[PDB]
Amino acid sequence: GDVTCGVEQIYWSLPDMALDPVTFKASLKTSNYPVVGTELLPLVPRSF
Amino acid sequence: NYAALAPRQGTHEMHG
Amino acid sequence: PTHDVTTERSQRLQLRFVPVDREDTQYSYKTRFQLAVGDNRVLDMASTYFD
Repeated sequence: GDVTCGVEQIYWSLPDMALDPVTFKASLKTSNYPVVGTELLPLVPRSF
Repeated sequence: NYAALAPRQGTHEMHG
Repeated sequence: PTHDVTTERSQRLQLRFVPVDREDTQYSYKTRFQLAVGDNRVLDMASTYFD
């Protein structure tokens, strides 16, 4: 049982300085920007 | 010669 | 002049480009479209008003 409903990841995105990585395009959606990096969502289920 | 294109008779705008 | 002034090779004077895609939030209206400048024709963007 992972109470976090499944650990996810956050797509760090930054349109200006970082060049668009391979096979990404800048779309209209304010969320669908090119992804510069990714990391785990800080939802660590600690067991007691 | 570019006279063929010319019809045969026979930008300092910046202020506030 | 009657030489090298008109294409006479079947190109349009007015071109209407439908947006490639469109999104509309409750604050702004955003449209994206690709306009292709022929193979030899050239335009100045004094034209291309948004309708």
